[PDB]
Amino acid sequence: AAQTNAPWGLARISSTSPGTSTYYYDESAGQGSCVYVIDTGIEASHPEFEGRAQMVKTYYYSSRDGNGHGTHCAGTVGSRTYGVAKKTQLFGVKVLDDNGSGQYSTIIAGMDFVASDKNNRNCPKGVVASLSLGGGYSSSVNSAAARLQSSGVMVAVAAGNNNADARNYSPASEPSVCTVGASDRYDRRSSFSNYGSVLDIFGPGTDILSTWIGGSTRSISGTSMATPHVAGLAAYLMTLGKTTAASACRYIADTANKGDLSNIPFGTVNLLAYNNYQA
Ligand SMILES: [Ca+2]
Ligand SMILES: [Ca+2]
Ligand SMILES: [Cl-]
Ligand SMILES: [K+]
Ligand SMILES: [K+]
Repeated sequence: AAQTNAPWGLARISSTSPGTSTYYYDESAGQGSCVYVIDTGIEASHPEFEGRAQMVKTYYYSSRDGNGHGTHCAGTVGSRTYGVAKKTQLFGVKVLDDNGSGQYSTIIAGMDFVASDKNNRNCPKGVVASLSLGGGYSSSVNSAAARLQSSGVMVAVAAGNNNADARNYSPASEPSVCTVGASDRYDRRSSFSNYGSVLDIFGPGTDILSTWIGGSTRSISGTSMATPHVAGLAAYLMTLGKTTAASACRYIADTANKGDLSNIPFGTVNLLAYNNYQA
């Protein structure tokens, strides 16, 4: 299938070269997969979600996304126009308040919640979690991410936006999850993107158009925007039978566009998420 005039990031994920605007993907489109977006929540009523999104959990007085960030990440995972996996099921877990903040113990509880909650969902093709959040290093936070991955969930986490070595951030520094750096449309490392040997992959992160709250849309930038491309990619590949939750991060690294990004620091992977789709 072919989506013309797609967001640049979607076109980039299905391309061997920058500078194209059509997104190519197998029509299976992540059908029968699930992706949890652990974030400020998801405006499930947005027309772009088409009934495929819902809130399953909050830690605050509401499950409403009053920020917009979780909606944007979710729209990149699986919205009809702005998503990688256009037919996936989306589950919202509100660990971050409407300011985009959340205590580490709440974030941990959300990740353990998904590890159990997947047992209450229909996801024959596999389960992904997209974690577009971080703070300083915490072994508790890393361990929680490690359990979620261990339980059978493809975990994708933002490297962070400090233009620094992601070893000092969590859950970015957890070796067993998929740590995602950000690139721009000219294949430069995003200026804010974290880096380091703990990075597994890069996705589109700068000027990423997607859903927003109040049923609208906007472009914003961050390793938070790159993470859902990789999460949406994993869901899509799992529907295709190409990989599993334990192996998806490796499979994505293995099948990446290689050596193509500029300003990648020595010692950091030069790998750009790519679906390898032949139309
Ligand atoms: Ca990692
Ligand atoms: Ca890893
Ligand atoms: Cl409110
Ligand atoms: K630096
Ligand atoms: K190359």
